[PDB]
Amino acid sequence: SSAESASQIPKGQVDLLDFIDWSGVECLNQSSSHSLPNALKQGYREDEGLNLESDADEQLLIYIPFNQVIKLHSFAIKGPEEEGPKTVKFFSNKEHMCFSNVNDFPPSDTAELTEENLKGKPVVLKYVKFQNVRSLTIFIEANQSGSEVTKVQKIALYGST
Repeated sequence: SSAESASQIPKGQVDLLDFIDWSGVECLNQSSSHSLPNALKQGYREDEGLNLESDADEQLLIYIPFNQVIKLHSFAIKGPEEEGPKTVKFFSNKEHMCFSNVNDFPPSDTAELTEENLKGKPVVLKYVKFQNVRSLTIFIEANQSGSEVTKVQKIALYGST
C-alpha cells in the first residue's frame, strides 16, 4: 500500500512506513482495548481518539513484516514522557516469535527512548546488523518511568535500503 500522511523523510534514511507489508502485521497485544494502526499508520496517531497503549501488559510485542528488504538505520517512537517505551528490543530476520523466545535470543538492537526520540527524532541503531529486513519484531517490555502503563503516539522506522 502507498501509505503516507505527514512523514518527513530526511536525506540518509527513508521511511519504512510505506515499506511495511501491513497485511501480515501481527500483534500479541496491540492494546487489549485498542488496535495496532493507531500508532503506526500515520494519520491515526492522534492521542485523543486512538493510540497504541499497554492495556494491562506493559510488555508489548508487535510483529511487523515488510514488503521489501531494506536496512533499518534509525527509529522514532513517541509517547508521553512518563508512559513512553524505554526498553525497546527488536529482532529482525525472524518471522514469528513470541516473547518467551525473545528472552533466549539476542535482540537485533536494544534501544532506549531518548528525550529526543520522544520528540520524533530518528535515533540511529546498529545498522551493521540490519542488512536484510523482511521481518522486524518490536518488543517493548519496559517504559520510561516505570509507570506501569505505556502509551505510544507514533512509531516510525527509518531505513537506508
